[PDB]
Amino acid sequence: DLPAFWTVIPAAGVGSRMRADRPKQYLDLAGRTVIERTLDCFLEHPMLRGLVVCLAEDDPYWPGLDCAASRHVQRAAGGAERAGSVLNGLLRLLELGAQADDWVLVHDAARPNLTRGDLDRLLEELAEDPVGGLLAVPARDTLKRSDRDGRVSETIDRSVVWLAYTPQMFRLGALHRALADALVAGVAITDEASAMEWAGYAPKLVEGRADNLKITTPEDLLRLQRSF
Amino acid sequence: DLPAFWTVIPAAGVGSRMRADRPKQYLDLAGRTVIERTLDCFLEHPMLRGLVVCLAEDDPYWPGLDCAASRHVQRAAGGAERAGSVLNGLLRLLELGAQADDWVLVHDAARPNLTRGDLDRLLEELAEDPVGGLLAVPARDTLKRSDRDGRVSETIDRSVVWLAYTPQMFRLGALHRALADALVAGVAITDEASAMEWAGYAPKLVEGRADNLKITTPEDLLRLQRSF
Ligand SMILES: [K+]
Ligand SMILES: [K+]
Repeated sequence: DLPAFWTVIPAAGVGSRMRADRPKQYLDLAGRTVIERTLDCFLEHPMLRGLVVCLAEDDPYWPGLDCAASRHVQRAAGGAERAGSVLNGLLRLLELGAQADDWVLVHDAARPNLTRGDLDRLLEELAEDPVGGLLAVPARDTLKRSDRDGRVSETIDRSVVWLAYTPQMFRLGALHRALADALVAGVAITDEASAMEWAGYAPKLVEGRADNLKITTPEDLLRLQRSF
Repeated sequence: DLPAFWTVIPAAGVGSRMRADRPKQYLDLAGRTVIERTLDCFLEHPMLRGLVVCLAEDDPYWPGLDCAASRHVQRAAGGAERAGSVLNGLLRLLELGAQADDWVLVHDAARPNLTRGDLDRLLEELAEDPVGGLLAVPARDTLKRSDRDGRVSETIDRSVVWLAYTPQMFRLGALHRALADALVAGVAITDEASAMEWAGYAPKLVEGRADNLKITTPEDLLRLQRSF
């Protein structure tokens, strides 16, 4: 029995202007936008309590998508960076009736190839975890550490090294506290796990598929064009 | 003035049989095989002394390629693993007149998108280096170290972490000694740098392009289909 969960998709920091080199979340992926496909990975999950997309209030692409006119997609205002956008997302979840002990999944807007199997794996492996955790994949490339002069100082043992993916799954109140405090503290937050780790907690790694990739170059798009 | 150099392409470990899921080096990349495109990255370099491809003696795909009937492409027998194939490559270079102090570049058969700019950068930055070195790219993904129970123990500082690419450039005699000794010693050799590092030496990292990617899934092929 998978746990109930909320989803937050931080998708803000889009200009007010359309640009010829579009934001990655609005690139075409086999006939639909990246972000539309990302939302498809969650919207029909039977345990989804609600999904919030964090958007610039003047985002010019969003109002043209059918997910902008969906009762199943709620909206929160973007922040100054990902953490503030996620924080606004959590406040929105509380308006929708979320409780402090509810699971929240935060997922990259530009990871449209999340499979139901990986989603369910994350939910089931963390449902009783003390902290939560994240999808991650084993590092397969050879990893070298550089010394001060740009020479190899060691080859890192990559059998203990994992690439951090999303979703990342944490309880609402705990994540809110960690993100808010880390911002005040001046921490260089990357993902939600980085805030939880700064707060002292050790997230659990859950192995996912390597092809749950993030679109960071319009060229990454090519890798996924046959995935749907 | 770029240094003179030999090239070794380890390309062995191909079965005697053709297979429906071809060896990656014989996949089609925009109308030519991967390995043909890889060879194109070296063959017309004015400082190339000679190029050796290490192949299974019964490789069924190679004899159908025009590079199998080229005076500019020499051949060496594959070994039991990459290091032994490279060692056979070095012996072939010596037959072609290579000297122990000549630079040798070893490059992955399935990295067909090496640019002349990266090749020249490697050659010029290492021409006077005491050891040699390798192309490499900064790690961009968030890297987590796992503890014994699969929880995050730390987020690795990735600003000192590099992904090892090829070519890797070392002097012939030194590389021969390192590879041969590392095999006898039972070292888990990955690339040439791993053998040189086992022998004590610190290769120099030379920054290359991230899209000099290795084709490891027929899906990686999609990323490069518009690169030529
Ligand atoms: K955001
Ligand atoms: K080989």
